[PDB]
Amino acid sequence: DRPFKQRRSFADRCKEVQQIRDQHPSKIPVIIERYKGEKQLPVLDKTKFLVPDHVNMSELVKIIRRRLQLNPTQAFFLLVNQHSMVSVSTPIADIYEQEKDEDGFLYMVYASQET
Ligand SMILES: CCc1ccc2[nH]c(C)c(CC(=O)O)c2c1
Ligand SMILES: CCc1ccc2[nH]c(C)c(CC(=O)O)c2c1
Repeated sequence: DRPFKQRRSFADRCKEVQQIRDQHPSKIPVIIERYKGEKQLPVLDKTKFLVPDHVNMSELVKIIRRRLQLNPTQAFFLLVNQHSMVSVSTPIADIYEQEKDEDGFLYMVYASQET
């Protein structure tokens, strides 16, 4: 229920990113959460994803949409720091350094609006 940062301390989140660097070096550590004020979209089964570093952001948008099992009419947006990723056909590795959190995770939010 509670957001990831309310379930793990800063030090623990950093240690998890370090573990992922050692055990899955070619993956980007990603946290994907439903927007707090979201009414239309369901909650994802899981929140922590290890994304192969060559995957395009625009492809991740399509993957998460499929995982939510929506109907074709439902609006869906996947945002990194409030930037919609739908047309970002750039590898996740290339945005990781600039957009990552201080803990080393890359945080994303999904919603039925882009504000
Ligand atoms: C949503 C996470 C994600 C996104 C894109 C991906 N493309 C491939 C080949 C994998 C395999 C894997 O899970 O390592 C993968 C995982
Ligand atoms: C997360 C910041 C960021 C990183 C890479 C990006 N590449 C493109 C085309 C955009 C604009 C957009 O969001 O449409 C963008 C934004």
